[PDB]
Amino acid sequence: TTAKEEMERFWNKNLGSNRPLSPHITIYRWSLPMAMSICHRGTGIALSAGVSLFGLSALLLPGNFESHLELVKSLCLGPTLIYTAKFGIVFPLMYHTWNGIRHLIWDLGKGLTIPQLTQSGVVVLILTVLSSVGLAAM
Amino acid sequence: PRIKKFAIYRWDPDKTGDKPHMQTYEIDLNNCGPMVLDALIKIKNEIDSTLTFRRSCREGICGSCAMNINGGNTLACTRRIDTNLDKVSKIYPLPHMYVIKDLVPDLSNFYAQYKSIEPYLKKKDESQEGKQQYLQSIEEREKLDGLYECILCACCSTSCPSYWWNGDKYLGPAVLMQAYRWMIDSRDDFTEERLAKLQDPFSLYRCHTIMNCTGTCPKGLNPGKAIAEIKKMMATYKE
Amino acid sequence: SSKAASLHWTGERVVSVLLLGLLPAAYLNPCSAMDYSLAAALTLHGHWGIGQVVTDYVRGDALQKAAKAGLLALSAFTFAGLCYFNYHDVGICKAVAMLWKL
Amino acid sequence: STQYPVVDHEFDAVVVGAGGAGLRAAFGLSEAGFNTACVTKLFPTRSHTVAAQGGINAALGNMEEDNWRWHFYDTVKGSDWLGDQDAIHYMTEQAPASVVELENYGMPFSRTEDGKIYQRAFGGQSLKFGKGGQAHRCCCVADRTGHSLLHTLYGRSLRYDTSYFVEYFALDLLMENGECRGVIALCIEDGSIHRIRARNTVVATGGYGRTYFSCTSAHTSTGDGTAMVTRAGLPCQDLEFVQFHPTGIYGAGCLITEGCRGEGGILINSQGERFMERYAPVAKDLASRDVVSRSMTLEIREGRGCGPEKDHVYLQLHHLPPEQLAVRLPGISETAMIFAGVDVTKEPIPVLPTVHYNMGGIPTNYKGQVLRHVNGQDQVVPGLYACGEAACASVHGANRLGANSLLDLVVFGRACALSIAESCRPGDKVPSIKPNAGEESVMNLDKLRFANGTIRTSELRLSMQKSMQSHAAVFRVGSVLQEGCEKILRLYGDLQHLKTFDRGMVWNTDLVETLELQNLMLCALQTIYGAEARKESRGAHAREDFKERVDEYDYSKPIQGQQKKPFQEHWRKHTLSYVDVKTGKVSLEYRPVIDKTLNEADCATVPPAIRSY
Ligand SMILES: *Cc1cc2c(cc1C)nc1c(=O)[nH]c(=O)nc-1n2C[C@H](O)[C@H](O)[C@H](O)COP(=O)(O)OP(=O)(O)OC[C@H]1O[C@@H](n2cnc3c(N)ncnc32)[C@H](O)[C@@H]1O
Ligand code: HEM
Ligand SMILES: O=C(Nc1cccc(-c2ccccc2)c1)c1ccccc1C(F)(F)F
Ligand code: SF4
Ligand code: F3S
Ligand code: FES
Repeated sequence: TTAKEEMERFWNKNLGSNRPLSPHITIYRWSLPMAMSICHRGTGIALSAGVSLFGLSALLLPGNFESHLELVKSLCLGPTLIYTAKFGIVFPLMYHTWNGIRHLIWDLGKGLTIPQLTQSGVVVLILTVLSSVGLAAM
Repeated sequence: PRIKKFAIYRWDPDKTGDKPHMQTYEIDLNNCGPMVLDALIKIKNEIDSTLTFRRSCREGICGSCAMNINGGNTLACTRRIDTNLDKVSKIYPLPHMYVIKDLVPDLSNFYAQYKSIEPYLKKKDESQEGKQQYLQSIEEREKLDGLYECILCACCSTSCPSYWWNGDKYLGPAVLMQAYRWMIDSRDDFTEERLAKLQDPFSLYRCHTIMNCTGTCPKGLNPGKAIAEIKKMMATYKE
Repeated sequence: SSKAASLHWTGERVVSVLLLGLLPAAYLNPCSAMDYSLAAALTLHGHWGIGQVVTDYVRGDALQKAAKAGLLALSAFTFAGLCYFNYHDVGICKAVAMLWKL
Repeated sequence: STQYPVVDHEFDAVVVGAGGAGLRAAFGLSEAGFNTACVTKLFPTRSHTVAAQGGINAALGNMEEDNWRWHFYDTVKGSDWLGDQDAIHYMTEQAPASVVELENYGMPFSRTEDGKIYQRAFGGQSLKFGKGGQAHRCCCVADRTGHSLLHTLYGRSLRYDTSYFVEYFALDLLMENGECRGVIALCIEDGSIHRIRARNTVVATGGYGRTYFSCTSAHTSTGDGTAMVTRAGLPCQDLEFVQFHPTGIYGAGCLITEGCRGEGGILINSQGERFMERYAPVAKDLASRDVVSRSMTLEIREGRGCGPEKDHVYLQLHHLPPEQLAVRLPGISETAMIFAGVDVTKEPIPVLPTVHYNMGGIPTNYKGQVLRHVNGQDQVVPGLYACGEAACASVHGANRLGANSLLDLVVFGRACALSIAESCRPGDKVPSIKPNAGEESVMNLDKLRFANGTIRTSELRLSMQKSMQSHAAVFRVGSVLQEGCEKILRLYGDLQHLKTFDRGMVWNTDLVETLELQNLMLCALQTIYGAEARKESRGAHAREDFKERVDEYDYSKPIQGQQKKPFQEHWRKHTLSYVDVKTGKVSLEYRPVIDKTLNEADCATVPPAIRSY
C-alpha cells in the first residue's frame, strides 16, 4: 500500500462514517500572533475592495473626480468627523503595511521565535497607531 | 483534600445515535500524579473506564497522548495540572480531526503525508551501503539539531489553520519539517528532487506564516522556521 | 517539469517590496509616471493576494475555476478603471492629494 | 460467533511487533522478497524503543583501537555465565556491521573530530579481555539514541510492500500440531477479528515491565507475545531475571540514562561519600547494573537515604562542563527538570533502582527459532521465531549489559529474516488452518468484553504490581518469595471475578487492558515461581539465603581434579517455565547454557570465573 492509496482510503473511510470533526476555532487558545494573522487577511481584503471600488466607479459612474468631491462637501461633516473617515482609511492601510514588512522579514528567515513574534507583534501594533494618527493629521 | 475538576470531550460510536458532549470528573490532587495524563489515567482506572485515549511512555517521548488541553495542543504526560481549583481543565481531542472515539483522532492521513516525502537516506549509488560508515563532520551534524528530535505527535499540524481548511492537499508543519530534515542531511543525495516534490500550490505553499504551529510544539522545536527555510531553498535552487 | 510554484511565490515578494518602495516614492515624487506604476503594482499585488484567499477557502471542482475567473475579470476591470483615471482625470496621486486637504 | 466478523488474511510471514527488532525483522523479510505482514498494537514510532537513551554497542573502534572479541568477553562476563556464548559470538561479531547498516540508513549518530560515529563509555565494558581498562564503544545519537534508531528503521520500512496492521492487538498464536500457523488478532479500530496466517511467524513484542509497580518501561510493556507462547503450552526462559536499572527518577520512575555515568556522572549517598568506590574498587559506578543497583538498594538499607523521607540516592552531574551536558545528555536534562524540577547543571537527580529490562523471554536459537524442550533436549518449533526483548536467546543471561538491547534488536531481528529467507522460499505452501481455529481467543475476548464481576481491571493490576514490587525486588528471600507465589496464584484465582465497564466495539481500551492483565499475570507467575526455586545468587537474581554462585564447579579454586556436579544439583542452567492456563499452576524444568562459540579458533570460549567489578 502506497502513501497516495492511504489518503484516498482515509477520505473514503471518514466521509462515509458517522464520525464528528473535533472542534477547532471554537476551542483553540487565542494568541496575538493569531489575531494578527487574521487582521492581515481582513485589512488585505478591505484594501483591495477599496481599490477596486475606486477603479470600477471611475469606469461606471459619470462626472469627474472634482464633481465627486464637491458632493462630499455638500453634506459638510464636522472637521473631526472628516478626520474620522480619514483615520478609518489610513488605519487598515498602515496596519497591513507594517505587518507586511514583518511578513517580509520572516520570508528572509529572520525573527521566527515565540518571543520575537510577540515583540515584533507589539512593534507593529504601536507603529500602526502612531502612523495612523500622524498621517490623518497631515 | 484538594479537588480539581476536569471537563472532557466524549463520543461513543458503538452507542446508537450518540452526539458529542462534555463530561466532568473530580479528582483529589493529593492522591494523583502532577501531569494531566495521570488524572486521565486515574479517572479511567477509578471513576470511568469508558474514557478512551492513546498513551505509552508517560515520558513525553512517544507522542501518543497528544491532545488539546485548555486551548493548546500538547502532550498530556508533560503538562502538569493547574493546581488552581477555581479553574476547570477542559480537555479536547486534536482540533479539526475525525474523532474515532473520545480523544482518539484518525491520524491515518497524517502518517500517509509523512510517507509521501520519503523520510529515509537516499544515495545516488546505494551499491556500497552497509559496509562503511558515512562521513559527516561535527558541523554538518549540528545542522540536524532542532529537527531530528520531532516525535510526530501531530500537535503543530493540528494547531494549524491551513491544515484545518486544507488538510487533504497540504502537508503541514510536522511533515514539512522532516522534508527539510532530509534536505540538509549532508549524507543525502536527493536534495534537488526533494524540493521539486513541493512544486505545486498546496504541498508547501499553503503556509502563510501563522506561526501557531511552533508556539504549540511540546518538544520546543520550530517547524515554522524550518518551513520558511524550505521556501528560501525553493526560490534559490538551480536546474 | 517546470518550477512555477516557487517562481510565483518569488513574484509576490518582488511586487510586495516594489509596492512598499512605491508609496513613499509617490509622496516624494507625485507624477503621471508614478500614477501608472502605482496602478500596476497595486492591482497585481491585490490580484495575487485575493488569489491566495481563493485557493485557501474555495473548495470545489468548477467553483475553484469560477472564482479564479471572476477574480481575473475584477482585476482586469480594476487595472483599466485606474488607467482610465490616470489618463482622463487627475490620477491616483493628485486625487489623494485633493482628498486629504479637505 | 455470529457476533464477530472473521477476516482471513494470507501471507508468507507475520511479524508481531513494530519495535526495533520488529521492524528490522519485518522489512528484512520483505527485502528478501517475502509477502510480509506486521502486526502492532501501537503505531510503530510509539513503540518503547523510542525511550532508548544510552546507545547501541559496536566495536567500531572509533575512539581507540577495539576488537569485537573484547565486546564478546564483556557480555558473557556480564551475563554471569548464564548467557549462551554461541549467540553472544554471533551478536558481537555482527555488531559493527549492524550499526554501520543503521548509520547508512540515515540514523543521525553524533559525530567526532574524525567525522566518525561517537562512541561512549558504559557500565560493564573493557578493553583487552578485562585487562585493558574502560572501553568506549557505545554508539549514540546524543541522549535520544533509541528514538532515532526507531525512527530511521521506520523510515526505511516504508520502502517495501510490507503490510502494517497498525493498532491491532494480537491475541494468540495460531497453532496446529506443534507448528505455528500465524496469529489471531483484535483490530482495535472497529472491534473486528482477523486471522492472519503464514508459513513463518516472528514474535517481537518486547518486555513485561508493567508486572511491577515501579518501572522505566512504557504502559504497553505487558509481555503479550510471552503470554501467547505460554498459552500454547510452550516454555518461557529465565523469567526470574529482571534488570533493575540503577538510575531511574524518584518521581514517575522515568529512566535517566547510564550514559550519564559513562560521561562522568557520580552516585552519592547522604554523607556525600562516592559510595560506588566502596562496592566496586576498579570499575566504580561504571560497574554492572545488577551490582550498582544492589549497592544502591543496600545503601538505603543501612540508613543512608537521600530524600526528605530517606528512600533514594543522588546522581550528581553538575561538575561536568555545561556544554558537555548540553551535547551529550540534552534529553535527560529536560526530563529531570520536567519530572523532578531539577537543573542538571546545578543540582543532582534523585535516582532509585527500578525495573527496566527482561532478560527472560521466549527461548531461542542463535538463529532466532523458538525452542521447546523435549526429553531434556532442544527442539525447533516449526514456523515460529522470536527476537528482541520478548525473546531469550540469552545473549544477556543473568544480567544484561548496558546498551546491548538496541544491538540485540537489530542483529536478531535481521537473523530471524535470514533464517526464514535461507530455509524456505516466498510463495511456498502457506499451511491451511482449521475452520474454527483461534476460537478460544474470541471466547476469551467475549467474556472480558461483557465481564460483570466484583474486582475492577485496574484494581487487580495494582494488586499484582505492588505484590511483585515487595516480594520479588532487588533482594529476595525464600519466605518472602513464597508469600509472593501464594499471593500471585490467589490473584490469578481472582481473574475469574473481574469487572469491565465498556461494552463497545470501537477502541475498547477497557477491554484490551484486561487482555493485558491476563498477559501480565501469566508473565508474573513464571517470574515469581522460578525466582523462588532458584536457590543461588547469580547476576540480577540475588538470594539472601543463598548468596553463593552455584556452578558445576567451584570456579574460584583450580579446575584440575575436582568433582563435577550432576545437572539437578547445580544452578548454571536456564529456567524453563510453563503454566496451565486454567489452574494457574507453574511447573518448571531446566536446560543447559551453551558454552561453545561458533568458532573456537576465531572466538575462544570464556569459562566461568570469579565475577566482580
Ligand atoms: C525502557 C527503556 C529501555 C531501554 C532504554 C531506555 C528505556 C526507558 N535505553 C536503551 C539504550 O539506550 N540502549 C539499549 O541497548 N537498550 C535500551 N533500553 C532497552 C531496550 O530499549 C529494549 O529492550 C528494546 O527497546 C525492546 O525493543 P523490542 O524490539 O523488543 O520492541 P519494544 O520497544 O519493546 O516494543 C514492543 C512492540 O511490540 C508490539 N506489541 C506488544 N504487544 C503486542 C500485542 N499485544 N499485539 C500486537 N503488538 C504488540 C508493540 O506495538 C511494539 O511495537
Ligand atoms: C496598496 C494597498 C494594498 C493592498 C490592496 C493589499 C492587498 C493584499 C491582499 C488582498 C493580500 C492577501 C491577504 C492574505 O493572503 O492573507 C495581501 C497580502 C500581503 N501584503 Fe498587501 N496590500 C497592500 C499593501 C501592502 C504593502 C504596502 C505591503 C508592503 C509591506 C504589503 C505586503 C503584503 C505581503 C508581504 C502579503 C502576503 C503575506 C503572506 O500571506 O505571506 N501589502 N495584500
Ligand atoms: O483562515 C485563517 N485563519 C483563521 C480563520 C478563522 C479563525 C481562526 C482562528 C481563530 C481563533 C483561534 C484559532 C484560529 C483562524 C487564515 C488567516 C490569515 C491567513 C491565512 C489563513 C489560512 F491560511 F487561510 F488559514
Ligand atoms: S515538530 Fe513538535 S508538534 Fe510537530 S510533530 Fe514534532 S514534536 Fe509534534
Ligand atoms: S499554517 Fe502552520 S505551518 Fe506554521 S507557517 Fe503555518 S503555523
Ligand atoms: S504518552 Fe508518551 S508522549 Fe505522552
